[PDB]
Amino acid sequence: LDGLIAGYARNFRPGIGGPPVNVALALEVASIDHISEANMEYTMTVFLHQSWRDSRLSYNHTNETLGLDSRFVDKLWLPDTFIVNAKSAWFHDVTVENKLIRLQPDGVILYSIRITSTVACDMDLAKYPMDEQECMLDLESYGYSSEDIVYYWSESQEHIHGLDKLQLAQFTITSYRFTTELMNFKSAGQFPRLSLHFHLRRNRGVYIIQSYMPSVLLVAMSWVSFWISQAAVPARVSLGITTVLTMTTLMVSARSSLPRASAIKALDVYFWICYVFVFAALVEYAFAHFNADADTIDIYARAVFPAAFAAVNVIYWAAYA
Amino acid sequence: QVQLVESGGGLVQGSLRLSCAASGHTFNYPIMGWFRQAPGKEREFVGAISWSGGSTSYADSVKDRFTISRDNAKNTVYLEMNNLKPEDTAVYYCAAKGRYSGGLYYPTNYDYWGQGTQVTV
Amino acid sequence: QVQLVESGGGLVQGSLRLSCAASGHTFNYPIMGWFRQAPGKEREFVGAISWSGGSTSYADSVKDRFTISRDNAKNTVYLEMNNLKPEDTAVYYCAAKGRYSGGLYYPTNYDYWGQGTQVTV
Amino acid sequence: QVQLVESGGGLVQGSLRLSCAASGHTFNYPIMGWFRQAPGKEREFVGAISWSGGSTSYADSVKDRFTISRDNAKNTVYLEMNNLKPEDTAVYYCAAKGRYSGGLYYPTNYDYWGQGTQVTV
Amino acid sequence: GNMSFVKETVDKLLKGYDIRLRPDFGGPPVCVGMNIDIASIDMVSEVNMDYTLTMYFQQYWRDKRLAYSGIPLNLTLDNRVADQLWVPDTYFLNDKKSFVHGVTVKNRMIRLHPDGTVLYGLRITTTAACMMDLRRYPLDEQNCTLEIESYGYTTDDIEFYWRGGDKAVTGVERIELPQFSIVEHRLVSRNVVFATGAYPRLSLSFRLKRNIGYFILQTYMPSILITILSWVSFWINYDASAARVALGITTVLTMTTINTHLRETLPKIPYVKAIDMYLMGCFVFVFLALLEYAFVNYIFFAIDRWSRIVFPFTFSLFNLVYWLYYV
Amino acid sequence: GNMSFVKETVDKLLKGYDIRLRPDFGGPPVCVGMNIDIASIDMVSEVNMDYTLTMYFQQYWRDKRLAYSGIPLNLTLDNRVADQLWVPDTYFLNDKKSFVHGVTVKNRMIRLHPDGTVLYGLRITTTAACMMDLRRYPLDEQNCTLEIESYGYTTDDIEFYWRGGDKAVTGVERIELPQFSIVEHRLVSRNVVFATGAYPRLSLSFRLKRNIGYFILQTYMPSILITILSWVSFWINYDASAARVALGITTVLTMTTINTHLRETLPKIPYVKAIDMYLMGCFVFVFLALLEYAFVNYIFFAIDRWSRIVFPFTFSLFNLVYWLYYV
Amino acid sequence: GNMSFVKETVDKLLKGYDIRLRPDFGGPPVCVGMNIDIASIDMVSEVNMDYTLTMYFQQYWRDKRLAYSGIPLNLTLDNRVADQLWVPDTYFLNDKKSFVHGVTVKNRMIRLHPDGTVLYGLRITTTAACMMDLRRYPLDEQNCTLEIESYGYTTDDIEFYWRGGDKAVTGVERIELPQFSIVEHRLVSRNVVFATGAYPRLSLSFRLKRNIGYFILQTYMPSILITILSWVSFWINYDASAARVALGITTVLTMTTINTHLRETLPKIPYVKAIDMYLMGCFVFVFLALLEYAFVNYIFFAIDRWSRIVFPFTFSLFNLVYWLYYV
Amino acid sequence: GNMSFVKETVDKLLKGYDIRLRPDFGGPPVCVGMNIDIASIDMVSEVNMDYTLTMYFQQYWRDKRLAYSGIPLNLTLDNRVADQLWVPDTYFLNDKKSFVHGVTVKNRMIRLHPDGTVLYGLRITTTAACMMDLRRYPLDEQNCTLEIESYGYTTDDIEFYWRGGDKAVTGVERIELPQFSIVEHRLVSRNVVFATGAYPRLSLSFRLKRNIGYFILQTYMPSILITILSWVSFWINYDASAARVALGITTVLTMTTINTHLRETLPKIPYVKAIDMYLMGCFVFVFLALLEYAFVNYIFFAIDRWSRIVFPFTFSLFNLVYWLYYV
Ligand SMILES: *[C@@H]1O[C@H](CO)[C@@H](O)[C@H](O)[C@H]1NC(C)=O
Ligand SMILES: NCCc1c[nH]cn1
Ligand SMILES: NCCc1c[nH]cn1
Ligand SMILES: NCCc1c[nH]cn1
Repeated sequence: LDGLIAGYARNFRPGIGGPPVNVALALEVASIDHISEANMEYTMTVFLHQSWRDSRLSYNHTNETLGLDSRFVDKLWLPDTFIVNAKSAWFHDVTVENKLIRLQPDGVILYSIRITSTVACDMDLAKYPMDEQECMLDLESYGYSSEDIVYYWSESQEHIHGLDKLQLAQFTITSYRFTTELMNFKSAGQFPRLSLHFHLRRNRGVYIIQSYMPSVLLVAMSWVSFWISQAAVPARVSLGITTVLTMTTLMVSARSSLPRASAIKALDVYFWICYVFVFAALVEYAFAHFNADADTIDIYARAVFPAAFAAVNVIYWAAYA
Repeated sequence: QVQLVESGGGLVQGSLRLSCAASGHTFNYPIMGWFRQAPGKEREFVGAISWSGGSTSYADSVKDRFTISRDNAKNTVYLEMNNLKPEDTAVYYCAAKGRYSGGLYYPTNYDYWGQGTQVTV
Repeated sequence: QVQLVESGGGLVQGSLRLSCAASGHTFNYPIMGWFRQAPGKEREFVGAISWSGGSTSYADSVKDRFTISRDNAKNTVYLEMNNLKPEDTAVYYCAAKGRYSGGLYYPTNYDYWGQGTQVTV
Repeated sequence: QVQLVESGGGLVQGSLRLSCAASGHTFNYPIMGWFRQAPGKEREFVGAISWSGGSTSYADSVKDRFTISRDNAKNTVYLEMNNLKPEDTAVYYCAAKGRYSGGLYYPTNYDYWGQGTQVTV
Repeated sequence: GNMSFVKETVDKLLKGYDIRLRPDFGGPPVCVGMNIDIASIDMVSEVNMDYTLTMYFQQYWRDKRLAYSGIPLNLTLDNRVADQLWVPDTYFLNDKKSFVHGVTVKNRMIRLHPDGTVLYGLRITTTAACMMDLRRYPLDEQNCTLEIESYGYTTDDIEFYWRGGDKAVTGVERIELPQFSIVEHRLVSRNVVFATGAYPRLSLSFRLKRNIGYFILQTYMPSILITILSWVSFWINYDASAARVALGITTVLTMTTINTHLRETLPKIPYVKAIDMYLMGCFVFVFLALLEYAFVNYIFFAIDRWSRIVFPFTFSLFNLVYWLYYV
Repeated sequence: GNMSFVKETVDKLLKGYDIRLRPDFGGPPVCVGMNIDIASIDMVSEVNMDYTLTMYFQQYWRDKRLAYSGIPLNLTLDNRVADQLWVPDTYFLNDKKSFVHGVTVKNRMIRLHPDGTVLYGLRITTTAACMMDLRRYPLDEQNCTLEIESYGYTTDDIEFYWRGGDKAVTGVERIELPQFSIVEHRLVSRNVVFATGAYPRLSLSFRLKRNIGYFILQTYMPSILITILSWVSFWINYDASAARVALGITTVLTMTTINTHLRETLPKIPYVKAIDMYLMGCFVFVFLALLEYAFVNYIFFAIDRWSRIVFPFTFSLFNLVYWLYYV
Repeated sequence: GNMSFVKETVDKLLKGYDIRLRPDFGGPPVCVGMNIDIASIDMVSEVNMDYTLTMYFQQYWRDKRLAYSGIPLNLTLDNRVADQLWVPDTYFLNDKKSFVHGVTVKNRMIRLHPDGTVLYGLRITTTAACMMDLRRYPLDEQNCTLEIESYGYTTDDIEFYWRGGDKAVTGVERIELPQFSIVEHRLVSRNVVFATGAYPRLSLSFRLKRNIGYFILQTYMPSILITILSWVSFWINYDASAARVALGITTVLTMTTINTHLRETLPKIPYVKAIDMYLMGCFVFVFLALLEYAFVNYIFFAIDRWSRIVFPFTFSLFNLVYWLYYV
Repeated sequence: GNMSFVKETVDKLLKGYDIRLRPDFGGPPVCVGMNIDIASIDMVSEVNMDYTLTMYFQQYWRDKRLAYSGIPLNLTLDNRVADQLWVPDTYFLNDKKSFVHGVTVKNRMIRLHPDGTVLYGLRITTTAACMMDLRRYPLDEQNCTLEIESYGYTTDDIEFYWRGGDKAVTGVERIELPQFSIVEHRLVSRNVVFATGAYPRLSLSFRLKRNIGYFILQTYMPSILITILSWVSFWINYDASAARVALGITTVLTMTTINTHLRETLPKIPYVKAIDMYLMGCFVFVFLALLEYAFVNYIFFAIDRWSRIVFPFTFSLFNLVYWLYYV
């Protein structure tokens, strides 16, 4: 191994001044830990495999691959692959640097590393929480243009991605796609970009049930005032005010979950609709009390309010679903 | 400062249940161990158990024969010796170990010890 | 964009109080400085004060003789010159400095300047 | 700025209780120390105590004989000298130390000192 | 006692030593024995579905290149000599973030043996992911594992085994989790096949049983008291419209606040937990109580006593069915 | 295509090269051209008065010691060669915490040119402090700057300039802040004098305009609804003492909770914000409404209708004056 | 004063020096004396069951390989020379995260002596785990320890002792914990046996007494005031159904909020704390008060005065029993 | 302009240079002059009792080993040359966490002089502990210090002094704390004696005065408004039992919530703050108001007007005494 390293120029790509180095790339997604819509980011741990041919390291007399450790990595030239949309990333170095270099007699190098990266994912919360999000993972050479390094997904990518085996607490990976953009020119020269697109569908279950049902029950609580006698002024007034205040606090608390969210979410729309009904119920009794200062109004409201709320619910659910 | 008193020995030809009552700062010593010392032989580890969680460990010789459990209400740890053998003739002690005092199997790691009951079969 | 107008000079033989009124984006320029330029001599730093907090600094020559304070209601910084000396004969300017523009004592760090009042004793 | 006044000395042949009253910025000086200086000998550390928490330290010579305690209501630190010996004939001072002023046993680390009471037995 | 002689012996061992090549390179795989001395399990997080583990990780293997003769002692060298020696590329497959303590020096031990056996110890604090089934929460039982695998060397080059059999992992009794108890631990050895090849695998798993004591005081008891509070309205006269309506409102609002707070302390799972079922059941009773008075108020402009015997009886039946199902 | 010839050329360049000495040491200052490609502005924090910026920082200078002949190509070398080359000591004056990405390698680019020109690129994520004037919050406009300066070399040794003039900074359109919009950006070049000497300065500044859409839904609308809620008491008969008093209490309490929550999301500034003025005004109206009924209750043991026409009229006037002043 | 002569002396010492070998390798164990100068205890966390400690850690040992003659001075060398010298592998067994300060240089001291004695000082900030018994919280007393042990060298190769006896640890008076007071500190030296061998152990322990002043104002006083507030209902006429019922509801709801808030600031322990018992007792009194009026309302459609003398008397007895038991 | 000549001169200086030995080793102590250019004070935390400081730390000393002749210039070298030069072991005694900025290179400056004078500058962000007396909070005045000391070298080997006298520290006017104002700063030089020896000490202290503007709006004003709200019950007729009781309850509950929230934003100190006294006083008035109606209700089954003149008069007297005492 010392003979091969002797005379090896680390600062130069193989065939400098010649055809660009063809680097095969493969991904093995291990997990997707966090998917934060508040921070517009997701955390992914992946095995990154890079394969290329370096004729300077071709050897003789041996047909067996030279399985080498991470200590030999610093001696060789490596592609400067970086994640374009990574907020932060780092290597796993316990108990040692999780790096692999397997050298073949023809000069083909297999380079595998285990990295965990926090990747920014632009999310549209218009239909939140009934929203489906798409997140990307862009891979690109930082300093070498298309004249020096060319990337392409390896043939084994479709079999080792492991995205089907992933289990996500709140989302479900519906579809995934491996795209190659050969027409990216950021600053100087063309930089081929390998992108991994996967679609996340937020799970609809008890999570959405927690937000919507109490809002419905607050509206239901306001309906109960209709069956209460109009002479019970403190009782119906107290029922009206408490539901309105609870709705107001719920709206403030719900938006506080995503502090930097200057968008109209479907959950926010539902709270606005619920607030109108609870506020109208108190106004409905106020009109009845003012008329007394009426009985038909309460009877009509017992049928109009539940019917109107059901109708607007159908419109709300049909549009967003 | 932990005080240990053990009882329930005697001589038998069978099933026997030793016991060990603790008192004092038992929080700083959450592990109780059982040791026996044959005449001339070095003191031998029998089994250990934690006050909280009931996690237990046993030696190979007494594995599947002796059972150790404790009740925190009485601060008592009891060793149930079943299927006795003539090799089980030694003075049985009760000991307590600190939180960061090391391995269970080594008697020198334990700070407070009981009087010791002689059992002969 | 900050505009500076200063007044309160004149000729005296005593206590004098200069003033400097500011207007515009004063938030981006929280530091106000006072400078005087003798004929032929380079412009000399007199004193500086922050708009917020009232922290002030003075030169050794004018230390314990000149006092600088400001009122944010009028956006005015006033220099009170007491115990005047014949060495205090120069054109007094008013200047504003950016947040990250460097040291106070160097006039080139200041962006906006006043007209300048001539004082002779 | 801390002012220290000590009293309760006199001459005896016994139990004696010195005292030291403090006033000023006692928060910046949370440690009070007691020192004695024999004629010709260098000033000797006796004991120290913190204003908050009552943590105390003593020298070997006065260990188990002198007791130091304080009451924050009166801002007073008192040294109770019991079982006196002829070796305990020196001028007793009261001192205060800063938060980051270093070790207790070194008098030069203390900033403010009392007048000093002469005790002879 | 001859330090120069020992220095010459060690320098001879490292002369020509190639860290890039494993012992018996190109030949039989090197067997690596592993033992773990657990120090503590600091945290178990349901929101992040991971646990923090501190342990003494020790590796045993024989390297004939390091064999020495004439010294009947085990050479305990400085930990900095590990940089000049070959060590297995052992990594934890399910860890999320791990490090080796380095105060006052790196928590690392190298101990050579005359036959070439090398002891390599590390004190590692690791955060390992552990997927949790919260359907029976907080009466659930969790199985958290720690996967140990070689990164680069396949089974043809390296082999793993628990040194000491079932006694390879010690210190399980040291685990003091306020919320969990260690029911059992297991040791598993197997081979895992990937695209790059087959790799040895060592697995250490714990079965954790959650303690119900905290949740009884925090969630279950307050929910019951609010439900009992709603029953007070039955003994209050129907003419007190303000009093009985206020009783119904406040109990319902308090029940909602408890339900919202609990779900914020857990991951946004789509399925219903056991505790959620209890809170939903308690919300039904308080909501029915307020509806009960509305029916009484409606007919007025015997029912109360009839309601007095139904709700406590039904609530007791609901509790009996709930606890029997989940215990 | 002759890698050996290129290797000899590069080895010749680095033979005798002294990284401790700047190009043209002791002579004219070296001009360094800078261009920034903004990637994103992740966060803008009012509490910490800082923003997070990710960008591609590129430096352009000529070093005749690195000039090579016979190769009509631009040598794109490995980023690890930057440790053997002189680079400007460029630092950001107003940054609070910054780092260079290092996955899978350090995000660094070195590109030599035949004439000796060196291109040095870095991908840097920086948190730069930005003092904010919150007097007009949330209708305020902020000017956040990024100061670029040399640390050790004065103007006699190094000079900075924006390479490309006003086009030196690109990617401003990529900035997608949910709460802000990039009104304008400016490039400033000047010299800053300290005690140690005069240093070159490059400044990049953005003018941010806050979006009012979030605050209308979160704070302004709930406050208005509570104020309208207090007006319901006027239509309620005066004999309903419990009802009208409860309406006054709850509106006042709800107004206080909104005011307290808002101030906790912002730094503890001593001056009054625009939003604080609106909340104080809304609190006055609800407090006066409760005082209005107390006056009615006192005289009883026409006023209500007179109060019905005043508060909505006064509140509308208050809103009209408030919005016109701050818009 | 001859720097060249000193340079030659030091170069002679490090010529042939092997950092991989401990002093007297293969012979008697090297005795290492340790002193600690405590700087501060920044935090004590009940939720994480750990404390943060900053200290000056100093180690004393003699290495005859570093003995020098002809220089009647103690050589205070640069801290970077410690990388070329053997140092003990001292680590803290119960620490969770520790580091050595490195501004403006690494907080490290090397001071040689003519006889070969080496003084090695480090400023270390460490977070050490400390299991806490919260049964008597907040009137509890805690014993937090700091375990010092060698990682690789057994008792056959190294020995630890507190240099200076009981005076080895200083700066205990510097500890200023707002919530705790240092009752006592102890120094313990012993040997700990593991599977790999027997290792020396030094233990530094503090007994912390919690201050009750904060909890009286934060939790105890508000709970008492709410309980007294419930007693106001007894003096209110029974016909005021809305008033007395509202009094009972609000006191119960407020009591629940206080109980929930307190338990969220502490780890989810399964046992009942002393403060929890007081909150449960206070909840019983307010709940009984509301039940008392329901009984009065039921019989109506003397009891109040009889209830006026029981609850304050019983509550005073409950407080007397509670405080005597836990004090 | 002869780079080769400069390279030869610098190589000659570093040939035989021993970084392990201080200048004038074994002779007179080396005097180190220090200047600080404050950049900003980012945060002041009462809970953690510390502040974050960013500054340009510069050290001045003369090393005759680095003296050069024939070059009438000050050699501004690359910051990486500092690793081959001796630098003082300056550390901050009261810091909790500090670092040196390293973007795009380490924020470090080395500037040599013909006579051997060395200028060493560092941009350091430090978090220094500062014990605070919160008895007069929020009307308190704090004195936070920054202790500068040598770690290894005693006064016999090194000496510290503020270069420039009282003008050594600049940039104090740049400090923009929203909650504090810099009343004064002082420079102190002294010697501190430890067990290891006597060490030089430089101290930089600031006196901070808290701004009352935030606390008036956040805490003081809401408390007053609630107290005024309780006075409304006096004008309400006594027959409105539900209304007046509800008024008393809600004011008391709101007062408790404000008191609880404030204490959660501050460390759990055992003593009573000034703001706590005001909240306790406000709680007494609202509690007495509810007790006042209970007395009125009790006697019924003149007092109100008599109570109308007492509480506002007493509350005004309470405010007057409170503000005069703490101002
Ligand atoms: C391989 O080895 C042979 C025999 O030593 C030698 O002639 C040849 O140059 C080497 N390299 C290649 C590429 O064949
Ligand atoms: N870039 C140099 C900054 C500075 C501060 N003080 C002096 N110079
Ligand atoms: N310091 C050695 C700890 C240990 C654990 N297991 C064996 N040894
Ligand atoms: N700077 C030395 C600190 C110290 C503590 N103890 C002894 N010395």
